[PDB]
Amino acid sequence: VWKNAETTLFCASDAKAYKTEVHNVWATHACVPTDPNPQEIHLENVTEEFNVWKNNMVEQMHTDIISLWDQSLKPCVKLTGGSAITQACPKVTFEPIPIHYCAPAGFAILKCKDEEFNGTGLCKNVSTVQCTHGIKPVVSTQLLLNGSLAEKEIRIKSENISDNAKTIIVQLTKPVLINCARPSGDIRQAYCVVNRTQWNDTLGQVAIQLRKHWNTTIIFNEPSGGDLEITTHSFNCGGEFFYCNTSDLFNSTWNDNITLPCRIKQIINMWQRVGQAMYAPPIQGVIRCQSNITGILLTRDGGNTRTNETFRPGGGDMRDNWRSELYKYKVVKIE
Amino acid sequence: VLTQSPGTLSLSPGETAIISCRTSQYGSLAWYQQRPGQAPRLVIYSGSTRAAGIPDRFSGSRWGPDYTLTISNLESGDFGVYYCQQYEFFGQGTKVQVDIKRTVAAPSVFIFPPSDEQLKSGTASVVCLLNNFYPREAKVQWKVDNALQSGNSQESVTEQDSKDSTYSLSSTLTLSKADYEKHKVYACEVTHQGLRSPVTKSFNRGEC
Amino acid sequence: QVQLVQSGGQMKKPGESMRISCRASGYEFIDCTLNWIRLAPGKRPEWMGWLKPRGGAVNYARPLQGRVTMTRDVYSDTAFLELRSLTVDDTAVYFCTRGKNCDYNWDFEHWGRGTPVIVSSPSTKGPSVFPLAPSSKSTSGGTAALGCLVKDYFPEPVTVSWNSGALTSGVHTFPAVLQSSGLYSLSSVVTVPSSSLGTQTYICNVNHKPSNTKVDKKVEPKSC
Ligand SMILES: *[C@@H]1O[C@H](CO)[C@@H](O)[C@H](O)[C@H]1NC(C)=O
Ligand SMILES: *[C@@H]1O[C@H](CO)[C@@H](O)[C@H](O)[C@H]1NC(C)=O
Ligand SMILES: *[C@@H]1O[C@H](CO)[C@@H](O)[C@H](O)[C@H]1NC(C)=O
Ligand SMILES: *[C@@H]1O[C@H](CO)[C@@H](O)[C@H](O)[C@H]1NC(C)=O
Ligand SMILES: *[C@@H]1O[C@H](CO)[C@@H](O)[C@H](O)[C@H]1NC(C)=O
Ligand SMILES: *[C@@H]1O[C@H](CO)[C@@H](O)[C@H](O)[C@H]1NC(C)=O
Ligand SMILES: *[C@@H]1O[C@H](CO)[C@@H](O)[C@H](O)[C@H]1NC(C)=O
Ligand SMILES: *[C@@H]1O[C@H](CO)[C@@H](O)[C@H](O)[C@H]1NC(C)=O
Ligand SMILES: *[C@@H]1O[C@H](CO)[C@@H](O)[C@H](O)[C@H]1NC(C)=O
Ligand SMILES: *[C@@H]1O[C@H](CO)[C@@H](O)[C@H](O)[C@H]1NC(C)=O
Ligand SMILES: *[C@@H]1O[C@H](CO)[C@@H](O)[C@H](O)[C@H]1NC(C)=O
Ligand SMILES: *[C@@H]1O[C@H](CO)[C@@H](O)[C@H](O)[C@H]1NC(C)=O
Ligand code: NA
Ligand code: NA
Ligand code: NA
Repeated sequence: VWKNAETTLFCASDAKAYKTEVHNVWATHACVPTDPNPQEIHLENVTEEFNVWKNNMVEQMHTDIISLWDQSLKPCVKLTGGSAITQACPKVTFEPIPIHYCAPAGFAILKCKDEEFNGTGLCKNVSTVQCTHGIKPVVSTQLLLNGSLAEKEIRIKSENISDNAKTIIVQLTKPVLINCARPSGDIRQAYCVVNRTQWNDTLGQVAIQLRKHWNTTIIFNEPSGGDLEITTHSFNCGGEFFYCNTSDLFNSTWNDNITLPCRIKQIINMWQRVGQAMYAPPIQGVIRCQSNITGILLTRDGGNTRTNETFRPGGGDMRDNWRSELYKYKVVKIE
Repeated sequence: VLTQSPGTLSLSPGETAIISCRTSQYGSLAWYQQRPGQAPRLVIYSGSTRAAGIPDRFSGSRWGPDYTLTISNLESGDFGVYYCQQYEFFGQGTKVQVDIKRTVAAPSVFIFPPSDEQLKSGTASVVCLLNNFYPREAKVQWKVDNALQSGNSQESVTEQDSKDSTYSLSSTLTLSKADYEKHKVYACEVTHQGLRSPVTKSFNRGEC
Repeated sequence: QVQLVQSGGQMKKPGESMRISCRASGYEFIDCTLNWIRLAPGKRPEWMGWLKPRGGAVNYARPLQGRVTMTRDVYSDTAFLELRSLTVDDTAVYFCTRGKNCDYNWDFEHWGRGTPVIVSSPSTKGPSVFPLAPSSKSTSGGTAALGCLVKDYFPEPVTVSWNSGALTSGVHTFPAVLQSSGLYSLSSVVTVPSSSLGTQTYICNVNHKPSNTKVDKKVEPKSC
């Protein structure tokens, strides 16, 4: 038998020690090699309580990935309150690799297999593993990228779906490819391009899922305010920080390429902590990186002026990013 | 969304105040107290969980959709407006105010038809007066051609009289001159503890 | 000791916009959601929106979207509220609040002193005074009731005495009431000997100083 326990995990990855890319460098020294043959045993007649929103694994991933960024990125200036540190601004190689999280001697990880698991509740189908699946530690806003997909239909998750102050995590079943690049003219203007029909279709199937919680006209709309990191789809492509206007993604009511304008910014707000950093201008040549959109982060509007409900793309607390990826897992001590 | 009641309680220190909230929605419910010229204070949350520094005298409870805040041994600090809250929504507020205990007094009721002066401007105001009653709890319904009214009436109450400790109340039925011409019989029905039966004062239009 | 400290009260006029501030102390500013609530006498408390200082994320009450703006200075642990296109209906005391713990927003254990904002109009309007006359039938055995209906004036308040102060005993002047029109209404009654109606003149004296208006309405019975 076991009891719910909280302990330190360790990370494993298949990083290359010769590679100069920052994710590889970090995992080479902060993680152990992966086991090529991950063990997973199913457990019979067993049931367990899961709650991602109270899951210490999330806090641990967050602290690691703050650690990776702090040891990897190299801003020319680092502003915090008053007086800022200057440093060398070498350009960096940046492309995340899968990290797995593993249980140390004495403990284990339980995985919820229930097809329709929401993040909280009883799991009836439960197996046991020694390491999570490989998770790419992608930091982004509004859209979750390169993540995992819902098996049969789009899934909606929330710590409390009725609480308008709780982020809504959407998980897609079919990924929508988003393709961003800055051609080889203003050297900071880039563009992202998603297939319109494919995206419109997706938004309609998210509407379907959002009803069930609200049987009314579902509206998607632009963010109402916040830092530019929040009001735009923000993400790091090959060392450069992209900010893409998603107005054309979130502007529709439910009852050709889409082409998103982006700027590459040298001055950003840190997500790790309160502060801003400055980076060199964009490396020249073709800067590209296309990704699978696998999820969306949403906030519902409060007030009651139903008819309709309005949703805007959210984010900012990266812990939601980790939650979308770790919700099936749980640590336990082995008494 | 959240309907709170009653609107006003009239009590003395030592008595018990029972305030209620009706909600159809799912959500943890909380109660706040607001003294005159002060910031509201959290009293109950999660339905029945006492906030810090809050005596046992304060007690929340729930029966189906109806939540209740009970304040037992009333003290001068307790008087003011109380609100229920569920997520971002609030009750209208219940005003619990100091009252002076007195013998029961039945209201004398008077109704006043629209003055001709006014009718000559397209609006009709019928007024009902409940004078010098106690306790404050009183009910006034309007009937036009015997049909119950809703929305088109406003009420207003005086403070407890410094001499006789009675309350007086006014109800005013505001109608367009149009509607006023369509119906004949105007009446206000009054109920109050001091009345053996509900009282009705009425009149026929254009017919004093 | 979580303490929220707000800026001083303000006077405004229709059309203007306001900015109030709120400084948070005794906790991780970026770790807790913040809220703006306004309270006005007789009105249901209204939640205006929340602000997450983290990235400045927000969520505005739907009836306010367009008019309200919530920002913050993460280096000064200060939240800011801006409301534009002020009307008289924006008169209220504005509060910032935080939950009892960061895991739940809505249990507002912490409030600031509140910033009172008053929005005053240059517009005025004198009342129309209508007699509330004794009729029915001597009103009763021996007691009669009569009054004035002081209607559609603005802004507040109005004075109402009887026979220029001579008559005070038995007089009840009711609290003014606001109407959908945006204009106020008020009633004033008095009881008197039903026998004296034929011989005793009753006049009500209404003064609405904002429009420098004086009306003296004689209320006489219904001699049919
Ligand atoms: C588990 O329990 C169920 C009945 O609740 C039973 O049908 C099943 O065979 C059990 N599994 C075993 C035998 O371990
Ligand atoms: C799972 O999530 C839903 C919201 O999607 C929630 O209402 C429900 O309580 C959860 N189911 C449980 C507790 O098993
Ligand atoms: C557990 O889930 C897997 C698929 O995720 C399925 O093959 C298996 O039948 C499930 N077992 C139970 C407990 O129903
Ligand atoms: C995008 O989606 C496909 C599955 O449709 C997957 O095989 C591919 O590896 C994904 N690409 C990325 C960048 O994850
Ligand atoms: C959501 O909120 C309810 C109270 O309204 C609480 O009982 C529940 O635990 C919350 N959801 C979870 C399990 O995280
Ligand atoms: C998106 O889908 C809906 C039906 O699913 C349709 O009404 C609408 O025309 C589509 N939008 C575009 C631009 O294709
Ligand atoms: C939602 O409401 C619509 C009409 O308002 C109705 O057509 C539909 O059946 C409802 N969905 C469910 C299953 O509640
Ligand atoms: C995004 O672009 C739209 C126009 O399509 C504009 O209205 C909005 O202000 C822009 N917002 C951001 C975050 O740049
Ligand atoms: C918002 O969406 C509507 C259609 O849903 C469209 O007519 C309008 O052009 C869009 N606005 C923007 C910002 O492009
Ligand atoms: C988008 O995808 C659909 C297939 O799902 C296809 O018909 C269409 O050609 C695509 N649009 C573009 C412009 O590539
Ligand atoms: C998603 O995965 C692809 C394939 O490795 C990669 O090129 C791209 O940079 C990833 N997207 C992000 C935002 O990291
Ligand atoms: C919901 O409200 C919006 C305005 O915010 C309106 O344009 C839309 O038509 C409404 N939806 C429905 C289907 O009533
Ligand atoms: Na490399
Ligand atoms: Na550096
Ligand atoms: Na609540």
